[PDB]
Amino acid sequence: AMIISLIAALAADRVIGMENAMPWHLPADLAWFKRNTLNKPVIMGRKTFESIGRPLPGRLNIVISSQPGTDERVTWAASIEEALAFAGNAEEVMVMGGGRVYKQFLDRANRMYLTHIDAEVGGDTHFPDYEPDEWESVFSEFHDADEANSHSYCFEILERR
Repeated sequence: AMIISLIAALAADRVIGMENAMPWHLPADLAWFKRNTLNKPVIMGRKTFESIGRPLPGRLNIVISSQPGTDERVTWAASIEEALAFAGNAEEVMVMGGGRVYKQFLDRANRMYLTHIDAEVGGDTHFPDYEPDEWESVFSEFHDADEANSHSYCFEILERR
């Protein structure tokens, strides 16, 4: 039963365009989990792939697009169903935007990694509405702005309940 994880950085409910390929700010006490994520396929929309400018190394990159693929290094899919099929028997898949992609995956998703960075400027897309009764905040950690953290943020893991 595949873990299907939405990963997004948010300013209120607006999706933030992150410089890092993976849109999270991971707390120090979860840094270990980063090692676990390295082999997990990533699924993203065409514009998100364009913004990164190359594949995330060492893992399957799946890009959803209605247009012909422009990079042999990644796998091109025309729908979220095809994208999941390409993920095969991966234990977990990371879905990383944009807004439309999150909305389309929401029903099938069963985990979210949300980085709430309120002081930043969100982009022109909103993260989809989700039902609070369906989702449990299982882990939440706030860090204040300081000399090593330019923005205060809260990293949250939600799982379906």
